[PDB]
Amino acid sequence: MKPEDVIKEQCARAKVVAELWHGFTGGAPKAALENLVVEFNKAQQGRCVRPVPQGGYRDLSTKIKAAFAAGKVPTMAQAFENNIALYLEAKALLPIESLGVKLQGVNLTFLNAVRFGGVVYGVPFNKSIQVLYYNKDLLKKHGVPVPATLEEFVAAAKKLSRAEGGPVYWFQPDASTFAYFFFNLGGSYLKDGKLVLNSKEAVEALTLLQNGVKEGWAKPITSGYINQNLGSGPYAFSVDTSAGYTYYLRAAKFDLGVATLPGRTKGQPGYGLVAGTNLVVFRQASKEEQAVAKDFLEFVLSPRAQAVFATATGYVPVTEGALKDPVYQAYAAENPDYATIVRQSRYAKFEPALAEWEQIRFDILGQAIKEAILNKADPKAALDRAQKLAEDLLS
Ligand SMILES: Nc1nc2c(ncn2[C@@H]2O[C@H](COP(=O)(O)O[C@H]3[C@@H](O)[C@H](n4ccc(=O)[nH]c4=O)O[C@@H]3CO)[C@H]3CC(O)(O)C[C@H]32)c(=O)[nH]1
Ligand SMILES: [Cl-]
Ligand SMILES: [Cl-]
Repeated sequence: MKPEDVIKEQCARAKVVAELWHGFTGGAPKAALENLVVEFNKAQQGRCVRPVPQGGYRDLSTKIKAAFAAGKVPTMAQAFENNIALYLEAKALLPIESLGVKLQGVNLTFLNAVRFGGVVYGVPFNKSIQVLYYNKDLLKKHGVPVPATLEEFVAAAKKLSRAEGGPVYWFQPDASTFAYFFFNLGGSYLKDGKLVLNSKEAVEALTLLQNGVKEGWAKPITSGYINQNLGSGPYAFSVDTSAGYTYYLRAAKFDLGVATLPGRTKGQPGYGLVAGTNLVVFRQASKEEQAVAKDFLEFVLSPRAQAVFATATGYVPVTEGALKDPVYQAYAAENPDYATIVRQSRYAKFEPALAEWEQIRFDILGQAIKEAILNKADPKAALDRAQKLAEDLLS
């Protein structure tokens, strides 16, 4: 009996069902969301949440776009910050605090990210940070310390690739990976409020990756997630979402390590890109459905719900009181990786929250990165094309 089976039956019996549209395709994130829901549904006399898998996150936002066209939104959905911006154009979203959800104790950063014109429109739910995954066996074999600096990391990847006869730094030629290099080379996406894709730090970041491929230390991963490609060739390092944790753990036929990101200097870890999603509540929802969402959101922000969800997945607990929860404490005591994810979460950058940012990051920025990495397009020429297509789109 799967938790989605148990939820179907809970909702079948319920007098009020609040649909939650999500983009977990499976693994620990889908399971942890459904187990959270099963528990919530059991505490409710005939009031239920129905999680509805919509595919991945981009399938989800396309489904929500169609639901606006059709004029039938769910009660709740996962949303990135740029998706929340796009939804506020449609005036589609309920202010969270007006629902009566108490947000004191939520990570102020995570709260900053969902705050539009001073009003909170989302609940931070499954917020991830990039971390450095590494092959502890391979570093130990060659006496290679975990790199604390970008310079050390490049050196370590060169040294290991030469030793193992293959590129040991594995990356997705995508916007998320580029963000790690761009941010830690001093890059910023907004220059006096203008979106800039082709800044000298963007060229530098894309040039570092393209050179890492040419020099034999970086391996572009073009089919599946990094964690789906493990076992094919020597692997030392990736920079990847904390949500990948359980997937790396299950796949890896080596002792997986997690470290904070290499930074400019030893004074501080690199910044990681914040990913994952916020829950939003749609205005179109009935008052009955809204009240279910209010109680579901208070439940999701409870220390225990956060502790269980975060330790199950490798998401970052969004509340102060989650770290004070004994279930969290007992996992952290046994597994140094949860502290390592939380500590990395102090060094956290966000992509722009422009309504068009989802199209830009995949169709424009993502494509330029692929052109440079996969087709050896000149990094500046690739990014200057991206900057023009973005400017066109935003005009
Ligand atoms: N649609 C849309 N997507 C966006 C936006 N900004 C960022 N992203 C995507 O957020 C994913 C990160 O969110 P996160 O919750 O940290 O991690 C995901 C999965 O990535 C990760 N995962 C899943 C399966 C697996 O085998 N391995 C694994 O690591 O687990 C989670 C749940 O599926 C990136 C990944 C991307 O999908 O390639 C593009 C990025 C946006 O604005 N819109
Ligand atoms: Cl699965
Ligand atoms: Cl992608």
